[PDB]
Amino acid sequence: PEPHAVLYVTNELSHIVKDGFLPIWKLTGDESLNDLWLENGKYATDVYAYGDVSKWTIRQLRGHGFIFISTHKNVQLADIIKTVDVRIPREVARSHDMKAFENEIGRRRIRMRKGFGDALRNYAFKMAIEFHGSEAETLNDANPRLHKIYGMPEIPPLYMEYAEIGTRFDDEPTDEKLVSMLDYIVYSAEEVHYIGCGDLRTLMQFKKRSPGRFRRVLWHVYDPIAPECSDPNVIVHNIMVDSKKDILKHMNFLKRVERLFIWDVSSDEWETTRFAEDRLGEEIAYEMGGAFSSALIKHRIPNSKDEYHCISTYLFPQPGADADMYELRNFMRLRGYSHVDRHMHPDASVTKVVSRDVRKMVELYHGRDRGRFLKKRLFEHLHIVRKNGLLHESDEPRADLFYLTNRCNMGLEPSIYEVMKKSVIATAWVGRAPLYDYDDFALPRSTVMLNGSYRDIRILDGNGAILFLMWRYPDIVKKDLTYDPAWAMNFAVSLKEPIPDPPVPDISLCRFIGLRVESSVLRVRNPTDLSGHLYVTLMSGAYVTDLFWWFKMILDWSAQNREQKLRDLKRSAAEVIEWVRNDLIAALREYKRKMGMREGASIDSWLELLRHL
Ligand SMILES: Nc1ncnc2c1ncn2[C@@H]1O[C@H](CSCC[C@H](N)C(=O)O)[C@@H](O)[C@H]1O
Ligand SMILES: Nc1ncnc2c1ncn2[C@@H]1O[C@H](CSCC[C@H](N)C(=O)O)[C@@H](O)[C@H]1O
Ligand SMILES: Nc1nc2[nH]cnc2c(=O)[nH]1
Ligand SMILES: Nc1nc2[nH]cnc2c(=O)[nH]1
Repeated sequence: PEPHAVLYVTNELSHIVKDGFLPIWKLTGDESLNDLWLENGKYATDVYAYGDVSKWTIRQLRGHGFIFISTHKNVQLADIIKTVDVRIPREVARSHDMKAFENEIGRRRIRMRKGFGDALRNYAFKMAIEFHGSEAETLNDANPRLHKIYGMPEIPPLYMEYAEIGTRFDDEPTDEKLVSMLDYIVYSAEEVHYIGCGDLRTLMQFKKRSPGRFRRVLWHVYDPIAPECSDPNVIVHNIMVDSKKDILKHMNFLKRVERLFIWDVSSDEWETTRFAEDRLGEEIAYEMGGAFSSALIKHRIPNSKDEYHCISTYLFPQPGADADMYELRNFMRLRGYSHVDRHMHPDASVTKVVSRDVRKMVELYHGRDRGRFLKKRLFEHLHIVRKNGLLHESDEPRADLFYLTNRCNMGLEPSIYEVMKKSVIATAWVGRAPLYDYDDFALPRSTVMLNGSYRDIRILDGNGAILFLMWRYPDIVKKDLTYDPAWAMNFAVSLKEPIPDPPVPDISLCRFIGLRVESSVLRVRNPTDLSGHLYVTLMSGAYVTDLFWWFKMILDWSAQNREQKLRDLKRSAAEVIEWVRNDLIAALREYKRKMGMREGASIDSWLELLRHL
């Protein structure tokens, strides 16, 4: 709604800014701490800034909403040599185009969102087993042998029983069909038996594009014309496969493994031949259910037969395949050890298939300019347990990133807050701006604050949350992190992190940029200073900070003694940007008196906490 970034530019760039429409802030070395706070608070949109910032720390500037823009690689702060957030190209300078400049900021700004989400997700991989609302981004960074990845991803085009097709979706080009094949099927299997591997160029391109999951897999590759492979995890068989026996002998049963069976067999007047090969791969796989978690079989659609049968779980289109390529892939979910619970996918069984509807699929989804989003969706569908986060009761520590306040969850605040009470890390959208390429509804900030904060649950806005993690987990979230503080501030974040001790007033907790303007805006619009501070912060709907920690910092810490309290700030490795019980309860009473029903509990909860503690 109101959070803004300070778009800071270096000197060589400063002149272009002056001729724009956003406001301009000229510093000037000194600037005391309080100067910045009262100056920055005057601005209600994003603002440009230039001049000397070198005596300020990164976290101080981030608490202000600073984004660093320059032609140069970095800027010298008081703390670190900070990597430039937005690097303005030479040609962009220079032609002095104010529009191209701003579009440069904006594009790089959209790219920085990933940095914000990734920092939160990395903390979550360190602290959680369960992941809800997941998609390819989570799978990609997950240890499939430890993490459990759940979600409700957009289901791809499939075929069973049954039938549905389309509807059609817009799509983009991707990798060549056969490496794309490995792309969506390879995720949790430790061992792959690949029959009909060919010349291995396909496998070697997978190694090149995906070093990680290639290396973690043991590859048994079968083909009479297969060349040598000096890769230690590629065991090469020049055997022609006609029975399960050819595969059983290259297995170690005395050790537990998830195995995947991949069949791409084809040969050199008709091709009832091609049919008996596809059927064979399926049959071999079915016989070997119990040893294999899953199978992917080559599936060419016959020309003569209008209907026919096969052994399948799903049949789907192939990403990167040609428009005229009348071939699908047969996914078979089997029994056999697996790091992913795929029980929701029906056991592979005998399936009737009408050529015509399987003919449409090709025509709807294939094409050398299609496949990118198909590939994504196949990947997510095969490898994520379909579960509704709000309805799932868990035994393991869980993470709940970027899904709660998706529009599909509208009007389900109770169960949303129920997640935020127990999640290790959860996010909720609170942004009120009107607010593009993002389809979430906003939770009222004051409600979040009042419901979210517990002894064990830390509740902060996105930027606060990051600054907290910078401070508490220095190599989970580095100081040098490129991210957009305004963006971060569209989210509330809850953390399973104990109140700090001493309960110091760190930036993560206390920024309150714009508070003075907000009190005036409250008074000229809806009228009724430590008590006024609380009443304004809540009533403004502009802030998300942690009440529990804040109440702890106010009473237990602050008086105190100026000297012996910084000291406990030093020490705490904490910084700031600013240098009673009956007052706080007066604020809360005034707040609930201005709005009952629409809140609050909770409120009474904090009220009956302050008058006891
Ligand atoms: N109530 C709910 N339960 C389970 N999944 C949900 C959900 N509401 C939305 N989702 C799903 O969550 C996904 C949001 S994309 C979020 C990606 C991921 N959590 C991350 O860290 O970036 C979408 O696939 C959406 O379908
Ligand atoms: N019974 C069988 N067992 C293993 N491979 C077989 C086979 N019958 C035919 N083949 C092999 O199957 C291959 C099909 S070419 C398949 C393309 C290959 N997977 C690639 O990506 O390059 C042929 O090279 C042929 O040698
Ligand atoms: N900040 C942010 N990061 C992401 N990474 C993946 N998705 C998102 C998102 O929606 N927001
Ligand atoms: N198949 C596949 N699709 C993706 N889309 C985004 N990441 C991936 C991936 O790792 N594999």
